[PDB]
Amino acid sequence: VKPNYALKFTLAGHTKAVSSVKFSPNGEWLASSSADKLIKIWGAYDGKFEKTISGHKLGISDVAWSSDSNLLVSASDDKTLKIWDVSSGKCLKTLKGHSNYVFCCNFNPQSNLIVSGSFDESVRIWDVKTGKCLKTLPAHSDPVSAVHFNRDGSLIVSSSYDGLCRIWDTASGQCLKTLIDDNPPVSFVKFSPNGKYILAATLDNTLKLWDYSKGKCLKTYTGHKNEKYCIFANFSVTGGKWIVSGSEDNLVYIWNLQTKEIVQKLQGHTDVVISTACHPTENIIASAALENDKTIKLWKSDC
Amino acid sequence: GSARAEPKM
Repeated sequence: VKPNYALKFTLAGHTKAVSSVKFSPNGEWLASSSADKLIKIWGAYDGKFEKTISGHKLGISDVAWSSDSNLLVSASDDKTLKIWDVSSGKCLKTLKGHSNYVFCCNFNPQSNLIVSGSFDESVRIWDVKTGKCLKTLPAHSDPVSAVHFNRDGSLIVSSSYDGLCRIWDTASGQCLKTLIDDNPPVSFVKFSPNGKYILAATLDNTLKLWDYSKGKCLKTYTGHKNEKYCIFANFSVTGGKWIVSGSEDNLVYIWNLQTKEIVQKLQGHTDVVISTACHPTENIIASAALENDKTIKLWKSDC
Repeated sequence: GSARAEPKM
């Protein structure tokens, strides 16, 4: 069984490179962040442009939704993160503390906390309600490329250009694990929906499925191009069990999680596919491309 | 304008 992802909608509006696309947990919306300093909201099923959210002084590298789908958090080159009330478009808080580009961000499941990663080499844990930085983790010795909470928010996984993936205890801020045959820059990391595995991408055209407890590599996925960009990868769980990733050859790659075989390549983009997202309940992939393309694509499969 | 949109040189 292979998926049958076909193009349904192309979403144009950003005037500079799109950096990140994320589906709201309620499945109604898609949020996009761009180098044009804007956040855009789009209908998840019809690609219908909804609204623009502005405020950042420089471009945005990442965006994430709260669990109730009411708030967004964005990570900007302006060295801040901003918390937004989606319906009103208001900026609730400006998160200050990072001394360089804020690259990545995520809410925890309870959505009372925000995790962020920066070029300043740190991981920061923020209180949503107050906007205060609760902890600064001396995480890495190079830019932090990704940050993600596990299923119950008790763990944080971070990745960096230093070649490491680190597992952190949310409550204490203590480093619980360091994942090390070589150390190529780690451009992306995230926990599996069950929280037992971590999917990590490295700038050597390789994606790896790790078992965090045992520190063992279970699966390796290749065939795509990834040597310069921090491309988002995902676990597609609505139909068949796939690994979805963007690629520097302008394609969306889909692998069978178990066999590691490429099951689909999506053609359509005209620049690096920097970001992909999988809909929480429907077999829908959102993809986003860089400066020379500027569009977002919505693809759907029967399985 | 955005760090993620720039390649690792």
